[PDB]
Amino acid sequence: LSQEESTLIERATATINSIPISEDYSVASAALSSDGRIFTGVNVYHFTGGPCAELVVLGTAAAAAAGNLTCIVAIGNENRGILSPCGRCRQVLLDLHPGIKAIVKDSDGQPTAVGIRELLP
Amino acid sequence: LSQEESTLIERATATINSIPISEDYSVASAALSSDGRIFTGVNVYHFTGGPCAELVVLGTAAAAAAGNLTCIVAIGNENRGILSPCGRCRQVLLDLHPGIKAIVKDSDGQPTAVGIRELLPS
Amino acid sequence: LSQEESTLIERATATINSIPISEDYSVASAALSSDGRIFTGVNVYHFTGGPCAELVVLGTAAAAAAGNLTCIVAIGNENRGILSPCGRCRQVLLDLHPGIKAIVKDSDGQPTAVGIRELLPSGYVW
Amino acid sequence: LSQEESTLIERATATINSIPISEDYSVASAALSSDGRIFTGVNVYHFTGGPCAELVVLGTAAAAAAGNLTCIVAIGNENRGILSPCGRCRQVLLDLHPGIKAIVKDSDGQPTAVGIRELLPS
Ligand SMILES: CN(CC[C@H](N)CC(=O)N[C@H]1C=C[C@H](n2ccc(O)nc2=O)O[C@@H]1C(=O)O)C(=N)N
Ligand SMILES: CN(CC[C@H](N)CC(=O)N[C@H]1C=C[C@H](n2ccc(O)nc2=O)O[C@@H]1C(=O)O)C(=N)N
Ligand SMILES: CN(CC[C@H](N)CC(=O)N[C@H]1C=C[C@H](n2ccc(O)nc2=O)O[C@@H]1C(=O)O)C(=N)N
Ligand SMILES: CN(CC[C@H](N)CC(=O)N[C@H]1C=C[C@H](n2ccc(O)nc2=O)O[C@@H]1C(=O)O)C(=N)N
Ligand SMILES: [Zn+2]
Ligand SMILES: [Zn+2]
Ligand SMILES: [Zn+2]
Ligand SMILES: [Zn+2]
Repeated sequence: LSQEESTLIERATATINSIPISEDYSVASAALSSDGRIFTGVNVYHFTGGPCAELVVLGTAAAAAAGNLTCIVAIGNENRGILSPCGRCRQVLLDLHPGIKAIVKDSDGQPTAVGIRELLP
Repeated sequence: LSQEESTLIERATATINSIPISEDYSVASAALSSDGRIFTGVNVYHFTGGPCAELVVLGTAAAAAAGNLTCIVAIGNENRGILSPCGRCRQVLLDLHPGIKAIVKDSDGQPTAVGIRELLPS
Repeated sequence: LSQEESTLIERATATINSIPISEDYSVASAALSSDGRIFTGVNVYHFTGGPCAELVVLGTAAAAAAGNLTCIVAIGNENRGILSPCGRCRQVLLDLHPGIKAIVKDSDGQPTAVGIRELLPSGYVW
Repeated sequence: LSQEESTLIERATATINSIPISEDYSVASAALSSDGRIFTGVNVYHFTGGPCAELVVLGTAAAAAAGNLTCIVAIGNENRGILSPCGRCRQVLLDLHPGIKAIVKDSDGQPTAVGIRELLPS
C-alpha cells in the first residue's frame, strides 16, 4: 500500500483506541478521498442492521461533499488490527464507490489494498 | 424548542444544503450531546439498509466519545424541512440513547422535541 | 380479538414450538391475508440486519401473491408470548401494508389488535 | 449443473413468474435442504434493508426446522434469469449455512454452483 493508504490504518487505530470500550461501538474505519482528505467513523451495533464503521465513514465523507473514496480500512478494538469489510459493506462500497480499494491482511498478515471487486466477484 | 434544539435544525439544514443534490445522499441529521457538542451526518442510501442520516450521526458521535445524546433532527434536501426519524431509527435510538428526544413537526406544523419512547408507543 | 386474529397467535405459537431452540431463529410470526390465507415465518438473526420474523412473513405472503395483509403477530421462544413489532418492522409494515393491524399486549397483558399507524406516530413522510 | 440445481432454478423461476409484476417483490429464491425439502421466498424491498429473496428463504427454511441448506439460487422477474446473491446475502449465507453453494452465471453466462466462500474471497 501507499504511504497515503498507510495513514488510514494509523487514523482508524487512533479513533477506536480513543473511545470507551463498548460492545455497541467496537470498530473504527477511515477512508481516503480522491482529493486527499481522510474521514473516520465508528460502527453502531444493532440487530436491525446498525451501520458498520465503513458505512458511517461513507456518510461522513458524503456530509463533507468528499466525492470519490479511493481506499478504506477498518480496525477493531482491543488491538485486533485490520478487519476485512463484511459482505454488506463490500456491496455498498462496490455500488457507491466502484473505484475503491479496501485494506485487508495478506497471506502473511501484512496490510494490502485490494480492489473492491476482488472481494466481491 | 430550546435554543440548542433550534441550532440542530440550522446545522442539519446547512449540512444538506451544502452538498451536491444526490439520490444517494439526500437527508442530513444533527444531534446534541450532553456536553453541548453537535454531530452531523448524511444518509447513505442502499437497498440492504444503508444507514439513515440519524445512524451516521450516531456513529459520528460515538467516534468522538460523545456519550449520551439528548436531541436529534433530520432535514431533507430540496427544502423539504424536518423529517421524522423512520421506524428503524426510532428502534436504534431507543436502544442506544433511551434518554434522547427527536424533533418532529407537531399537529400544527411547528417543531417539537419528543421523547423517543413516545415515537414507539405501545 | 376476532377469531381469525386469534388463529394468527395459535399458528405463530405452533411454529416457534416446532423448531429447535436457537439464538439465530428465536421468534415466529404469522399474518392474515384479505384472501383468508395465513403466512408464517421466523426471524434470521444477523448484525447486518437479518430479517425479523415479520419481514420473513411479508416475503412469504408475497411469494404466494397474497396481496394485502390485514393483521400480523409475533410470538417469541422461551414461552415469551406476544412481542410487539420493532421500529424497523413498523416502518416496513406501514410502507407495504398501510391498512395492517399488529397484535400486541394491552395494559393487562391481553392480546389486542392495533392499527399500524398507531404504532408509528408523527411518521417519516415526504 | 446437477438435477437438484436445475430444479431449484425451475422452482425459483416459477415462483417469481407466478406473482404480479411489482417493484417491491421482484426476485424469487429457492434453496434445497439436506433433509429433502425445497424452500422458496421473494424479496421485500425497503430502504431500511427489507430482506432479499435469499433471506426470506432462510427464514422460511428456519420456520420448517430445515437445518442445513446445501444450495440456493435467485431469479429476477421479467425473464432476467439467475442473479448472484448480493454481498449482504453472501455474508448471512456464510455465517448461517457455511456449507451452502449458490448458483451463479459463469463467464459464458451458464449456471454454475459455487461454494459460498468463493463468493467472499479474502
Ligand atoms: C449484543 N451486542 C452485540 C455484541 C457483538 N459481539 C458486537 C459485534 O460483534 N460487533 C461487530 C459488528 C460490526 C462490526 N463490523 C463488522 C463488519 C464490518 O464490515 N464492519 C464493522 O464495523 O464489527 C463489530 C466487531 O467486530 O466488534 C451488543 N450489546 N452491542
Ligand atoms: C438512490 N436511489 C433511491 C432514491 C430514493 N427514492 C431516495 C430516498 O427515498 N431516500 C430516503 C432514505 C433515507 C432517508 N432517511 C429516511 C428516514 C430516516 O429516518 N432517515 C433518513 O436519512 O431519507 C431519504 C430521503 O427522504 O431522501 C436511486 N438512485 N433511485
Ligand atoms: C449473538 N446472537 C444473537 C442472540 C440474540 N440475543 C438473539 C435476539 O435477541 N434475537 C431477536 C432479534 C429479532 C427478533 N425480532 C425482533 C423484533 C421484531 O420486530 N421481530 C423479531 O423477529 O427477536 C429476537 C428475539 O427476541 O429473540 C446469535 N448467536 N444469534
Ligand atoms: C422504487 N422502489 C425500488 C425499486 C427497485 N428498483 C427494485 C430493486 O432494485 N429491487 C432489487 C432488490 C432486491 C433484490 N435482491 C437483490 C440482491 C439479492 O441478493 N437478492 C435480492 O432479492 O433484487 C431486486 C431486483 O433486482 O429487482 C420501490 N418502491 N420498491
Ligand atoms: Zn460491514
Ligand atoms: Zn431512519
Ligand atoms: Zn422487527
Ligand atoms: Zn441480497
